[PDB]
Amino acid sequence: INLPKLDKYGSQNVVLFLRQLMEKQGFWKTPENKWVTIERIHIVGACNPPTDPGRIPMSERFTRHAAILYLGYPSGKSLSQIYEIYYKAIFKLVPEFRSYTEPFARASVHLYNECKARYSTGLQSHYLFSPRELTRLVRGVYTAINTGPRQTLRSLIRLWAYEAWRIFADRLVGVKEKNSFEQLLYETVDKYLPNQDLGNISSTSLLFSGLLSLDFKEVNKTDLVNFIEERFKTFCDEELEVPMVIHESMVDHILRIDRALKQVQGHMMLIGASRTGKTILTRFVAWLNGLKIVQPKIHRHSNLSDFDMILKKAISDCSLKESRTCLIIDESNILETAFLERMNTLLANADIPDLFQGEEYDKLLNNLRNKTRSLGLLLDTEQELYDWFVGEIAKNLHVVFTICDPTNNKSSAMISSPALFNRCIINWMGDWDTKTMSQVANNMVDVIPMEFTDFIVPEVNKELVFTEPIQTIRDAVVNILIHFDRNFYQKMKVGVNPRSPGYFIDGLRALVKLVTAKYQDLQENQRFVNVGLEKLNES
Amino acid sequence: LWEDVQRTFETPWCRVDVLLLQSDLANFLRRADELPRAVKQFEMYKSLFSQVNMLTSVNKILVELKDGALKPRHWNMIFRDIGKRQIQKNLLDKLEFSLKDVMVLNLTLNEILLTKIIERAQKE
Amino acid sequence: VLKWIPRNLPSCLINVESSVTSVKLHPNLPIVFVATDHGKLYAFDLFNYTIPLASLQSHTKAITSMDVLFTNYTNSSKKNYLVIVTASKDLQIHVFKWVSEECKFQQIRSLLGHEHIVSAVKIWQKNNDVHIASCSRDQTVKIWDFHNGWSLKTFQPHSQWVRSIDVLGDYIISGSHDTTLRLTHWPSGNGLSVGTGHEFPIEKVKFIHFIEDSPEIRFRTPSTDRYKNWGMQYCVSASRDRTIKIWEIPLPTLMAHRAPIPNPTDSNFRCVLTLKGHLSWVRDISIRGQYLFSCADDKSVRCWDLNTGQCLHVWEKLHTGFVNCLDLDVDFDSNVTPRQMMVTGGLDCKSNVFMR
Amino acid sequence: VTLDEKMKWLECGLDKNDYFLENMSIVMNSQDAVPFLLDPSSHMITVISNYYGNKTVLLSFLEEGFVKRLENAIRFGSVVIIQDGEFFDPIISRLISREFNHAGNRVTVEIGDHEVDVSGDFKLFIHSCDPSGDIPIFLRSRVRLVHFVTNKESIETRIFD
Ligand SMILES: Nc1ncnc2c1ncn2[C@@H]1O[C@H](COP(=O)(O)OP(=O)(O)O)[C@@H](O)[C@H]1O
Repeated sequence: INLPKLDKYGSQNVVLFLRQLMEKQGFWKTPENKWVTIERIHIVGACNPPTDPGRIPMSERFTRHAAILYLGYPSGKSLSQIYEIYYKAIFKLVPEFRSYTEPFARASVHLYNECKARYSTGLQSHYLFSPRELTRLVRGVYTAINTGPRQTLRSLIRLWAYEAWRIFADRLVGVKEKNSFEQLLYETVDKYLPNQDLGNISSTSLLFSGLLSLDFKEVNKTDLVNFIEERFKTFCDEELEVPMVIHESMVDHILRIDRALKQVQGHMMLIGASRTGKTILTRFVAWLNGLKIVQPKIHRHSNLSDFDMILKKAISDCSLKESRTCLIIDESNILETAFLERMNTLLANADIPDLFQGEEYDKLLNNLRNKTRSLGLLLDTEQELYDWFVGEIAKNLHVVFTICDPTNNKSSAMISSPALFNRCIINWMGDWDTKTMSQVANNMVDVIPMEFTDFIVPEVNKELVFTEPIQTIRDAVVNILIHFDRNFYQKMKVGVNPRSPGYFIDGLRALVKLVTAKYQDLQENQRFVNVGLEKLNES
Repeated sequence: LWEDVQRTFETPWCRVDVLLLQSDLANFLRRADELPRAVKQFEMYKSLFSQVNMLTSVNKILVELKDGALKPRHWNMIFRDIGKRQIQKNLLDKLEFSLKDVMVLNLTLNEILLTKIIERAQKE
Repeated sequence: VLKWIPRNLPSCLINVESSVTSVKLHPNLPIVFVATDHGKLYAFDLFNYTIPLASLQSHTKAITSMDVLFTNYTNSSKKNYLVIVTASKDLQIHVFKWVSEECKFQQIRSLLGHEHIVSAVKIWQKNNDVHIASCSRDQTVKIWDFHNGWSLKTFQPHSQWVRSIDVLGDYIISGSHDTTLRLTHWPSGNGLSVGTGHEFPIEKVKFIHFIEDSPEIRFRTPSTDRYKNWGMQYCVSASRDRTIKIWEIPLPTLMAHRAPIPNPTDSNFRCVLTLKGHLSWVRDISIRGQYLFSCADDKSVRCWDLNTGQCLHVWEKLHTGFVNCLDLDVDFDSNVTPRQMMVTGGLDCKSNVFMR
Repeated sequence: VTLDEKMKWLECGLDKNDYFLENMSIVMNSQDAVPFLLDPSSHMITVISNYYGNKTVLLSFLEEGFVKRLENAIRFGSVVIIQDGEFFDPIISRLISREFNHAGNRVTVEIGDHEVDVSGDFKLFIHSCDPSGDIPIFLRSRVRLVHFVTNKESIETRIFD
């Protein structure tokens, strides 16, 4: 009710109309100029607190007539009860661990409370937690238990921690906050779970994937890395051809995108920075799971109708042909607020009620009738068909948002959007760290003219080596490149995360090409002078 | 039943509805089981039963072929390329060619060609 | 006799410089031919496998497949020898000859007709005449002639790029990237049936050939009708959906002096058994007697039973990497006697052997 | 490169200075990504046209025949210079990234709804007006930016000369 905007001189005409309805019990008919008296019609309003962005404080002349009820998030003890029921329902699958159903709920609620207390909107706009996060954690634990092997108590705790990492700590920025979450998770496990058998609990040591086997279980790091390498070679050979170096962080991001695309209704936004791999990782993960990629294409300024027909085609393929689409929505693919509204209402229930209206609605209902008859699931009423349609869209359409630096007005607007925020797994991958840059450069400097230059390995203080200790030129060149990249970014520009390394990859490619060409020229010069000397010796 | 099968097959393409056709084949399958075993052992029943299986299994491609994007030129292309025969112009432009003529196209065998043709039909 | 489960440990392990893509046994001599991802074809003797007998770098790019046929000319004018046909990613199909008296490769022809990477190659002999088939990514299956080198027939069975191929007489079954099988009469290029049901691209496709010395078997023996006259009844096709499916080929309306016409009455493959249990994509398939041997990307090899449909033995962790190929000697053929060996070339630059 | 390239650059209309020579060296040396020529003066597009002769094709983002003339020019190796870099349409986005699907005899790029071949000698350049306008992060990342703006914050070099 506080959503409508003010006028030039203040006041909202719709809110004043509501005040007229509540106080004077009537209104004036504009074109007939007559007074109408409404009988026994009640007015009920629902609004977010005024401190939320996009909320305008209404006039007290209006709220004076209504009883304001604050329906806040349920307590800190009601959540404990509710999720005790939830964990009992989950642990019906594994009754051997029935005694641990209460400590799990207590630890989940304590985790939620600590995350709310530590990370707040004062740090990032996207630090907003609610019981929805706890429900997502419960459902993720249930999905991993249902499609997993015979769970043991250590496996149960590690799985719960992995789910916690994916629900809560993915949205965190930087490394300080991630370390804070890791120590918080250690503290929660120690405080509420007397069992002490967990190894490293960090995000890089909790690798759960259903890729290497038929069960959602923990997988070895080296085996998963090799599997991803040999799958990504095939992906490049078959699909698009851009050579990409395999590094540890990309494996974790692949696992995250996989678990999101395997959800019943799972959408993700990859809010990082350009030239990181956000789109290509989504394409690769969808290729692994056999999802059809749809990337909307627009001209300089496409009307909303083009986006509407793109959405309609994607929805039809998802529902009537079970294509299991993976729609990738880039920031450039959004240029007006109508697109954002269409996305948020698509994510709202499951779909667009608007794209099907009139004759197209009749054709859609005929197609739904025939499809439901084909599956032998005949439904004789329109509501059942539309429910089946909504369910198919929910379980077949996955929307992935690719967002560059969120400092842009459109990026901040779409991140702050309520529907997209609540219905998406926010995954902050950000910019490459020192280790990822080191690995990428190391696998890119693998060229033989890197040799032949006598390298005077220096003492090189370990606090400024970043990569592994230096014993060969490769270490020197990678350290020089990464140090120059950091110096250039900290000198030319001022800010946090302007853009992920895109100059780094181009620098490495140009370095490799230039070294190869220059050493080819040097080799032919050596051959010429040596053969000339040989002929002179022959003389 | 066999007369019913033949009269269903000769039905012109413009007068068949996909939901109506599906319900009609469901009725045919229901009536088929009521036949005695002596009729079962005789070959025409097996042939018409396989025809009913054809019409039940090619439901998706029939629905995709009943979309409004397809035009008489498109059906001319389908019959010339896949059927390797040309229908008379007066009958083709009315979209009244018998469903038997569509069944002559293997549909299952040429489903990819049909799908690409209907994709171009939608894009026009 | 045919019933032979290899020992849980390989008899001998063959090390190669790079990943093995296709391994083919020698029909007469105990020689193992190994292709690599660098195109270097290797010949290895089983008793002395430390050093390759002969290595030859023909293709610039990786070899994608290899097939081996021992010529069986019925005329004494020519002498029987071995033909090794290798595909590769360089749009080439190099045909060699194995000089047994010198232990070296003698290249004969350098077939090149495909417009993009060729995936699989199959060679067979028919009444003093040798034909070579090859499916490629340009969606075309080319039937070459070994003696001359001119493509007898070329057809496009799928709109997506064909991956596997298997010939039996005058019919070709080809599994393609669009998750469909298709039986095609190659002399006329006429399609006959389409097999749908896989949800991921099809890796390897084989016919289930008819065997008669066995007492009774679920799939190898025919099912009366005119299938016995036809010669084929079933087909097996591994796929990237981690399952192996055994289909039944619908029987077309054959006619005298006429190319077989696709029967409109039945023109769809019918899945009869769906073997499940692999942990990743199934790469290769071989059938011996009653047991269906398959290799996958889970670094393991399994020995399914055709009759029951259940796995019997699993060679888990046979390779440290993926298993790209699996070879067993055919047993339906007459001149080629079934010989108890099994070779599993893998991605770990190794090629296990299961001699006994 | 040798002094032959220096005199070839100078005779096309470039200024005799270190800054512009270095920027031309950046633009010309290696083409793994499209360059973004940015300068308020329009004299540089004439320099590029003079370098390649009469085979240069002139094209702009705003005009209607954009995609059709692209599909024409790129397939037989016509150097194309885009008038406006401030604006952009993500239709050409596929070409900017090296995402050509190679084959055994050809390499193809996806533009709009057409798989159009590229000759391999095709060169793409982007020209921009004053840097007051913005460019999307996609262009700023993929495309090799280069300033040909009139000398600023240095001055010492021209007066030194
Ligand atoms: N791990 C990597 N190794 C090498 N190059 C990479 C890697 N990750 C990203 N890139 C570079 O990023 C580009 C693809 O990024 P993409 O994900 O399409 O952009 P965006 O992140 O804006 O969606 C490629 O040109 C590639 O060179």
